[PDB]
Amino acid sequence: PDFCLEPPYTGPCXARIIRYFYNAKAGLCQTFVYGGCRAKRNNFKSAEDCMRTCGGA
Amino acid sequence: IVGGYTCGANTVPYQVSLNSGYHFCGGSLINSQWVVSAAHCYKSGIQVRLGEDNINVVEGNEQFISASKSIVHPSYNSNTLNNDIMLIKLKSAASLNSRVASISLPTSCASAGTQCLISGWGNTKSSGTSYPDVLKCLKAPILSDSSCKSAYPGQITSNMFCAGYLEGGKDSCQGDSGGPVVCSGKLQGIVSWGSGCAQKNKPGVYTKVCNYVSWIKQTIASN
Ligand SMILES: [Ca+2]
Repeated sequence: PDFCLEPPYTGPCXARIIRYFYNAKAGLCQTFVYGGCRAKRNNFKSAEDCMRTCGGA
Repeated sequence: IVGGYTCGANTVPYQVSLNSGYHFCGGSLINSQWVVSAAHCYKSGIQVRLGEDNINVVEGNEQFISASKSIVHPSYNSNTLNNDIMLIKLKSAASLNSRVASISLPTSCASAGTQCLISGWGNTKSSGTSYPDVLKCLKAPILSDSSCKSAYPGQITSNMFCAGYLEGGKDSCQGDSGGPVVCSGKLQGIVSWGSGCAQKNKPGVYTKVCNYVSWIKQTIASN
Protein backbone atom coordinates (compact mmCIF):
# COMPACT_ATOMS: atom_id res chain seq x y z
CA PRO A 1 0.00 0.00 0.00
CA ASP A 2 1.43 3.32 -1.11
CA PHE A 3 1.90 5.56 1.92
CA CYS A 4 1.41 8.61 -0.32
CA LEU A 5 -2.25 7.48 -0.76
CA GLU A 6 -3.07 7.34 2.93
CA PRO A 7 -5.20 10.12 4.47
CA PRO A 8 -3.29 12.60 6.62
CA TYR A 9 -2.86 11.59 10.25
CA THR A 10 -3.07 14.19 13.01
CA GLY A 11 -2.37 11.64 15.72
CA PRO A 12 -3.04 11.83 19.44
CA CYS A 13 -0.81 14.67 20.58
CA UNK A 14 -2.28 18.14 21.03
CA ALA A 15 0.05 20.44 19.04
CA ARG A 16 -1.11 22.44 16.00
CA ILE A 17 1.88 21.92 13.68
CA ILE A 18 1.34 22.55 9.98
CA ARG A 19 2.65 19.73 7.78
CA TYR A 20 2.18 18.67 4.17
CA PHE A 21 0.57 15.50 2.81
CA TYR A 22 0.09 14.32 -0.74
CA ASN A 23 -3.61 14.45 -1.70
CA ALA A 24 -3.94 11.94 -4.52
CA LYS A 25 -7.56 13.00 -5.27
CA ALA A 26 -6.32 16.56 -6.02
CA GLY A 27 -2.93 15.65 -7.35
CA LEU A 28 -1.09 18.03 -5.05
CA CYS A 29 0.65 18.41 -1.73
CA GLN A 30 -1.60 20.06 0.77
CA THR A 31 -1.36 21.34 4.35
CA PHE A 32 -2.87 19.68 7.42
CA VAL A 33 -2.60 19.81 11.20
CA TYR A 34 -0.18 17.39 12.82
CA GLY A 35 -0.49 16.94 16.57
CA GLY A 36 3.24 16.41 17.11
CA CYS A 37 3.62 12.69 17.69
CA ARG A 38 3.19 9.31 15.96
CA ALA A 39 3.48 10.69 12.40
CA LYS A 40 2.71 8.44 9.50
CA ARG A 41 4.86 8.74 6.37
CA ASN A 42 2.50 11.01 4.33
CA ASN A 43 3.70 13.89 6.52
CA PHE A 44 6.33 16.36 5.31
CA LYS A 45 7.93 19.49 6.68
CA SER A 46 7.78 21.30 3.31
CA ALA A 47 5.89 21.21 0.05
CA GLU A 48 9.17 20.51 -1.77
CA ASP A 49 9.82 17.39 0.35
CA CYS A 50 6.27 16.15 -0.24
CA MET A 51 6.47 16.72 -4.01
CA ARG A 52 9.83 14.98 -4.26
CA THR A 53 8.64 11.90 -2.36
CA CYS A 54 5.03 11.58 -3.45
CA GLY A 55 4.44 13.70 -6.58
CA GLY A 56 2.58 11.66 -9.20
CA ALA A 57 1.40 8.97 -6.85
CA ILE B 1 -9.89 24.08 24.44
CA VAL B 2 -13.36 22.58 23.83
CA GLY B 3 -16.23 23.43 26.17
CA GLY B 4 -14.36 26.23 27.93
CA TYR B 5 -14.75 29.97 28.30
CA THR B 6 -12.90 33.18 27.42
CA CYS B 7 -10.33 33.64 30.22
CA GLY B 8 -10.14 37.42 29.97
CA ALA B 9 -7.04 39.32 28.89
CA ASN B 10 -3.89 38.46 30.84
CA THR B 11 -5.83 36.58 33.59
CA VAL B 12 -3.51 33.60 33.08
CA PRO B 13 -0.18 35.53 33.12
CA TYR B 14 2.03 32.41 33.08
CA GLN B 15 0.52 31.17 29.82
CA VAL B 16 2.82 31.57 26.78
CA SER B 17 2.44 30.83 23.09
CA LEU B 18 5.18 29.00 21.16
CA ASN B 19 5.47 30.49 17.68
CA SER B 20 7.23 29.18 14.58
CA GLY B 21 5.67 31.69 12.20
CA TYR B 22 2.27 30.76 13.73
CA HIS B 23 1.07 29.45 17.09
CA PHE B 24 1.76 25.71 17.42
CA CYS B 25 1.93 24.96 21.17
CA GLY B 26 1.52 26.51 24.60
CA GLY B 27 3.86 26.66 27.57
CA SER B 28 4.11 27.88 31.15
CA LEU B 29 6.51 30.51 32.47
CA ILE B 30 8.27 29.21 35.60
CA ASN B 31 10.82 32.00 36.09
CA SER B 32 11.92 35.06 34.11
CA GLN B 33 14.16 32.93 31.84
CA TRP B 34 12.47 29.54 31.60
CA VAL B 35 9.32 27.96 30.18
CA VAL B 36 7.97 24.43 30.61
CA SER B 37 6.26 22.78 27.62
CA ALA B 38 5.80 19.31 26.06
CA ALA B 39 8.66 17.37 24.46
CA HIS B 40 6.54 16.79 21.34
CA CYS B 41 6.47 20.60 20.93
CA TYR B 42 10.23 20.62 20.20
CA LYS B 43 11.16 22.69 17.10
CA SER B 44 14.27 24.68 16.28
CA GLY B 45 13.75 28.43 16.03
CA ILE B 46 10.99 28.83 18.58
CA GLN B 47 9.83 32.29 19.53
CA VAL B 48 8.11 32.55 22.90
CA ARG B 49 5.25 35.05 23.09
CA LEU B 50 4.42 36.29 26.59
CA GLY B 51 1.68 38.65 27.70
CA GLU B 52 -0.66 37.51 24.90
CA ASP B 53 -4.42 37.58 24.78
CA ASN B 54 -5.41 38.00 21.15
CA ILE B 55 -2.65 36.05 19.43
CA ASN B 56 -3.55 37.46 16.01
CA VAL B 57 -3.09 41.08 17.19
CA VAL B 58 -0.51 43.36 18.77
CA GLU B 59 -2.39 44.70 21.86
CA GLY B 60 0.36 46.30 23.97
CA ASN B 61 1.56 43.93 26.64
CA GLU B 62 3.38 41.42 24.52
CA GLN B 63 6.95 40.34 24.85
CA PHE B 64 8.37 38.24 22.01
CA ILE B 65 11.59 36.48 23.04
CA SER B 66 13.47 33.82 21.10
CA ALA B 67 14.38 30.47 22.65
CA SER B 68 18.08 30.10 23.31
CA LYS B 69 17.76 26.47 24.42
CA SER B 70 14.96 23.93 23.95
CA ILE B 71 15.78 20.95 26.11
CA VAL B 72 13.71 17.75 25.75
CA HIS B 73 13.66 15.33 28.65
CA PRO B 74 16.52 12.87 28.01
CA SER B 75 14.15 9.91 28.40
CA TYR B 76 11.31 11.21 26.21
CA ASN B 77 9.94 8.29 24.21
CA SER B 78 8.24 9.47 21.05
CA ASN B 79 6.27 6.22 20.67
CA THR B 80 4.90 5.74 24.21
CA LEU B 81 4.91 9.48 24.98
CA ASN B 82 6.51 8.83 28.36
CA ASN B 83 8.44 11.82 29.80
CA ASP B 84 6.66 14.37 27.58
CA ILE B 85 8.33 17.47 28.99
CA MET B 86 10.66 20.16 27.59
CA LEU B 87 12.36 23.20 29.11
CA ILE B 88 12.85 26.32 27.02
CA LYS B 89 15.40 28.95 28.03
CA LEU B 90 14.62 32.51 26.88
CA LYS B 91 17.46 34.35 25.11
CA SER B 92 16.82 37.33 27.39
CA ALA B 93 14.90 37.46 30.66
CA ALA B 94 11.25 38.41 30.44
CA SER B 95 10.19 41.59 32.24
CA LEU B 96 7.80 40.37 34.92
CA ASN B 97 4.68 42.37 35.59
CA SER B 98 0.99 41.87 36.27
CA ARG B 99 0.44 40.36 32.80
CA VAL B 100 3.66 38.30 32.62
CA ALA B 101 4.23 36.19 35.72
CA SER B 102 5.60 32.81 36.70
CA ILE B 103 3.69 29.83 38.06
CA SER B 104 4.99 27.79 40.99
CA LEU B 105 6.09 24.18 40.67
CA PRO B 106 4.33 21.65 42.92
CA THR B 107 5.62 20.54 46.28
CA SER B 108 3.51 17.35 46.14
CA CYS B 109 1.33 15.51 43.64
CA ALA B 110 -2.38 16.32 43.34
CA SER B 111 -5.14 13.84 44.08
CA ALA B 112 -8.06 12.54 42.03
CA GLY B 113 -10.89 15.05 42.10
CA THR B 114 -8.70 18.12 42.50
CA GLN B 115 -10.09 20.90 40.25
CA CYS B 116 -7.62 22.52 37.89
CA LEU B 117 -7.45 25.26 35.26
CA ILE B 118 -6.38 24.26 31.75
CA SER B 119 -5.79 26.97 29.16
CA GLY B 120 -4.69 27.53 25.57
CA TRP B 121 -5.33 28.76 22.03
CA GLY B 122 -6.18 25.33 20.63
CA ASN B 123 -9.15 24.19 18.61
CA THR B 124 -12.53 24.86 20.29
CA LYS B 125 -14.54 22.24 18.33
CA SER B 126 -14.90 18.54 19.07
CA SER B 127 -15.95 18.00 15.47
CA GLY B 128 -14.39 20.37 12.98
CA THR B 129 -11.95 23.23 13.39
CA SER B 130 -12.17 26.67 14.95
CA TYR B 131 -9.09 28.34 16.39
CA PRO B 132 -9.74 31.25 18.78
CA ASP B 133 -8.20 34.70 18.76
CA VAL B 134 -8.19 34.99 22.53
CA LEU B 135 -7.09 32.66 25.31
CA LYS B 136 -9.58 29.99 26.45
CA CYS B 137 -9.88 28.40 29.88
CA LEU B 138 -11.43 25.21 31.27
CA LYS B 139 -11.99 23.97 34.83
CA ALA B 140 -11.57 20.19 35.03
CA PRO B 141 -10.81 17.59 37.69
CA ILE B 142 -7.90 15.22 37.88
CA LEU B 143 -9.11 11.64 37.43
CA SER B 144 -7.94 8.50 39.18
CA ASP B 145 -5.12 6.45 37.72
CA SER B 146 -7.53 3.50 37.66
CA SER B 147 -10.03 5.35 35.51
CA CYS B 148 -7.27 6.68 33.27
CA LYS B 149 -5.92 3.18 32.65
CA SER B 150 -9.42 1.90 32.00
CA ALA B 151 -9.90 4.62 29.38
CA TYR B 152 -6.54 3.91 27.72
CA PRO B 153 -5.46 0.28 28.35
CA GLY B 154 -1.75 -0.31 28.16
CA GLN B 155 -0.92 3.36 27.46
CA ILE B 156 -0.74 5.24 30.79
CA THR B 157 2.64 5.44 32.49
CA SER B 158 3.46 6.66 35.99
CA ASN B 159 4.31 10.02 34.42
CA MET B 160 0.84 10.68 33.01
CA PHE B 161 -2.56 11.54 34.47
CA CYS B 162 -6.02 12.05 33.03
CA ALA B 163 -8.21 15.10 33.65
CA GLY B 164 -11.66 16.05 32.36
CA TYR B 165 -15.21 14.74 32.08
CA LEU B 166 -16.10 11.25 31.01
CA GLU B 167 -19.43 12.37 29.52
CA GLY B 168 -17.57 14.40 26.86
CA GLY B 169 -17.81 18.04 25.85
CA LYS B 170 -14.84 19.51 27.73
CA ASP B 171 -11.16 18.88 26.85
CA SER B 172 -7.89 20.21 25.54
CA CYS B 173 -7.37 19.96 21.78
CA GLN B 174 -4.88 20.59 18.96
CA GLY B 175 -2.91 23.73 19.71
CA ASP B 176 -3.17 23.38 23.49
CA SER B 177 -0.15 21.05 23.86
CA GLY B 178 2.58 22.16 26.19
CA GLY B 179 0.26 24.43 28.11
CA PRO B 180 -0.63 24.48 31.77
CA VAL B 181 -2.82 22.41 34.06
CA VAL B 182 -2.77 24.49 37.30
CA CYS B 183 -4.24 23.25 40.55
CA SER B 184 -4.34 25.40 43.66
CA GLY B 185 -1.69 27.69 42.18
CA LYS B 186 0.76 24.93 41.22
CA LEU B 187 1.69 23.65 37.78
CA GLN B 188 0.63 20.00 38.04
CA GLY B 189 0.29 19.12 34.37
CA ILE B 190 1.32 19.78 30.77
CA VAL B 191 -1.16 19.24 27.96
CA SER B 192 0.05 16.10 26.17
CA TRP B 193 -2.33 13.77 24.27
CA GLY B 194 -5.79 12.30 23.99
CA SER B 195 -8.14 10.47 21.63
CA GLY B 196 -10.09 12.94 19.62
CA CYS B 197 -11.18 16.02 21.60
CA ALA B 198 -13.93 16.04 24.17
CA GLN B 199 -15.24 12.60 23.25
CA LYS B 200 -17.19 10.47 25.69
CA ASN B 201 -14.99 8.10 27.73
CA LYS B 202 -11.78 9.69 26.34
CA PRO B 203 -10.42 12.24 28.83
CA GLY B 204 -7.28 14.25 28.17
CA VAL B 205 -3.86 12.92 29.20
CA TYR B 206 -1.32 15.23 30.81
CA THR B 207 2.34 14.99 31.83
CA LYS B 208 2.61 14.59 35.60
CA VAL B 209 4.83 17.57 36.53
CA CYS B 210 5.24 16.64 40.21
CA ASN B 211 7.47 13.73 39.13
CA TYR B 212 9.89 16.12 37.40
CA VAL B 213 10.40 18.91 39.92
CA SER B 214 13.95 17.86 40.91
CA TRP B 215 14.89 17.42 37.24
CA ILE B 216 13.41 20.76 36.26
CA LYS B 217 15.22 22.69 39.00
CA GLN B 218 18.60 21.01 38.35
CA THR B 219 18.35 21.30 34.57
CA ILE B 220 17.49 24.97 34.71
CA ALA B 221 20.34 25.60 37.17
CA SER B 222 22.83 23.71 34.89
CA ASN B 223 22.01 25.74 31.77
CA1 LIG C 1 -1.44 39.92 20.84
